Amino acid sequence: MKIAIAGAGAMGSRFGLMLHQSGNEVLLIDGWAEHVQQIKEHGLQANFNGKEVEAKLPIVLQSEVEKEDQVDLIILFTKAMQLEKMLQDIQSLIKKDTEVLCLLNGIGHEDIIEKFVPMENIYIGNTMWTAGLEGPGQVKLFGSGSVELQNLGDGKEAAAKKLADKLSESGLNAHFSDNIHYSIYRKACVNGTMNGLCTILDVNMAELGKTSTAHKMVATIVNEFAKVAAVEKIELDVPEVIAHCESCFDPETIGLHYPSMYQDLIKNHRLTEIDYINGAISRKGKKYGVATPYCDFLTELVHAKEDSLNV
Amino acid sequence: MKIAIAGAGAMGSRFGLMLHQSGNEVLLIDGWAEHVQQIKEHGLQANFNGKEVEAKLPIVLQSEVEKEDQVDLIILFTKAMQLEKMLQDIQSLIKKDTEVLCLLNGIGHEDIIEKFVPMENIYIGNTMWTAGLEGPGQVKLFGSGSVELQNLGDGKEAAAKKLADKLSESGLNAHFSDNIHYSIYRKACVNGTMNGLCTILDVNMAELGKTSTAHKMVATIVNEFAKVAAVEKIELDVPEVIAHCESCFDPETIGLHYPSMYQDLIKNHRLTEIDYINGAISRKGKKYGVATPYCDFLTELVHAKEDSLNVK
Repeated sequence: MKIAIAGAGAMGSRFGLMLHQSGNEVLLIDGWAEHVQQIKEHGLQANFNGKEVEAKLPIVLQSEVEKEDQVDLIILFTKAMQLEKMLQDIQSLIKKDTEVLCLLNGIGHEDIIEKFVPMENIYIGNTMWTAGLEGPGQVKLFGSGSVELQNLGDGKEAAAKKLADKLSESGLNAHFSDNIHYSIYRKACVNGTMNGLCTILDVNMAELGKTSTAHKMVATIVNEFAKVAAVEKIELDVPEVIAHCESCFDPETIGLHYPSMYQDLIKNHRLTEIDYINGAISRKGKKYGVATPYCDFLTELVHAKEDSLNV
Repeated sequence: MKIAIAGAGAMGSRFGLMLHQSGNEVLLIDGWAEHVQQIKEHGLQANFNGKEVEAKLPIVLQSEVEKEDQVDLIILFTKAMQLEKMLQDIQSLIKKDTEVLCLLNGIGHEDIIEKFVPMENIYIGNTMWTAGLEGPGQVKLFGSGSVELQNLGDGKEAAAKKLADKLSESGLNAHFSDNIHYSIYRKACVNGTMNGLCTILDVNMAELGKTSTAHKMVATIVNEFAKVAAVEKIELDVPEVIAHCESCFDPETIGLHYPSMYQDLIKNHRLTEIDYINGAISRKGKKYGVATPYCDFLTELVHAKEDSLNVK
């Protein structure tokens, strides 16, 4: 395969390195100029379990994707809010049969991706590998992991299984799963409850859990996610998903943490990903005729809070 | 009339005194023990206009009404959060034909009151009188004022007009108005938007108005109020009511002010009246089969914020 790695951070660098080592033709694409320049001049340097390895991986600044060959596969490691811009910047690499594998754990990315490749050529996945970015052009590659992925498109299960096999040839331990839609929805329920509620109430997850109405608010939101998912033939186990959301309240695990959205807005004074979480459910709700008032309101509140902080 | 004044604070004391002077039989009911005892021993003392007057008004602690005669009329001067308890405590004074006049400026009180008297006997009003409570059993009463009131039960306009006449005989300058119920809903829309949103977002009203979504949030909430009001035969002009809510955003007038709910919770670390504003709309919504998710959620959020501040 000719593969483009759209987002050459720690995980993209792992995938790019592993795929390159097995004889694939890889292009790294990244927005961090010092990262790009270091890798151009000296290759990607990695501590791999833990041997010092180098690889001269092709790399381009995402804004300078002019002359490169078109690719068979794009693997996406770009945050939701940067995804459409990345795709716009790299669209010259897309040929008719180019497949896209998303490893972004979020809902509705397909709708952006669909503008650039047909649904039949889009695959969604989760990665359980770890990776660390030590400095520009410098990665440390931890230990063990796996990839699970699924076709979007209808009738593309066989194609998804070949894609998995191909990634597995590079040691990525990839597998087909028909459970990826489900797991993305389940994770989004956590992201659609803890993030917005903590951000608006100014509490960590444990303190949210100590409130008298947290269970009601979480349950109501999860039911909205589930109504929308049911339209897409995904039947969430609502009680389990609610319990999974509420497991974040445990101060012994992650409860004392303030969630990523709180870090973005309250700490970093940056715009939140709310439109890609509760907003995505609101958008589907409008399309499907499904009421999502808590997702609507929470989204509206978080935007108001952003505005109030001049973010 | 035999009249009970349920809440003998400054305004209740004015009404009680004025009603007494004109030959009505009045019973004051209050929860402030020192207030009750002072009036028992020395009567109610008032600086009227501005003569030092007194009246040996019957008065009972609210939990101690079992010796008293049943009454023809109860006039309520009790805050929302104390209303159901007051009614529970005084319910032995209620006979079949007892009328209740609420001078609490809020929405949904009728649903609490309805547990004790039928809707046909409930009246709602506003008072524009002033009154000051100087100390236990001591009031100062100055200047002029008026009362406007309305029947809640169908076909009770004539009864409301007589009630107004009766209060006017005691100098209270009372009048029937058919616009009280509407104006109470319109005011509650303001109280159901500015209060909760400012409290949760930590903003004054002007800062709320500067946000991109304030209009949507206000509009959605007002529509919930209006859907519930329509079931009760009150047809709000939604665009006007929305504009009225949004007039609070003006920094040149009231915008720089933090609303009362924000003062209660964020400043005074006290429980809010949220259950008697958005909560009242949520309760009616459940009863009427009308979805009120923003009122539900805002109520839930304000309670969570109370809890997070250890206000419980």
